[PDB]
Amino acid sequence: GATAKTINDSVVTLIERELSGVKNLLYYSATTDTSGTAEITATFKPGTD
Amino acid sequence: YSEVDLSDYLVRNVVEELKRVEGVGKVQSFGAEKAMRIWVDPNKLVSYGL
Repeated sequence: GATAKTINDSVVTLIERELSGVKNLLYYSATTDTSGTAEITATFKPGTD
Repeated sequence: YSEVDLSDYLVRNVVEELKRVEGVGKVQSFGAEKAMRIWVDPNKLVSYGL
């Protein structure tokens, strides 16, 4: 029941800050829409388990 | 400016980006963000019964 802005300001930033430092991480992205949910996808280097 | 404003600017902007730099294990802030402080006088409160 929240706008994308609220979730981005409250939830996404804190999670992505710690997610940034995972080993063998090629990159990480985050998405927030009007559905009240947020997603964070961490793409690791090819060949990683 | 004053030391509250400097701390607010440090926490709001600087620290967040500094953590993003490579090799930065952690950042500990020695200042606090701005907040709405209500300093209540107990003597006045009892006068109105609140």
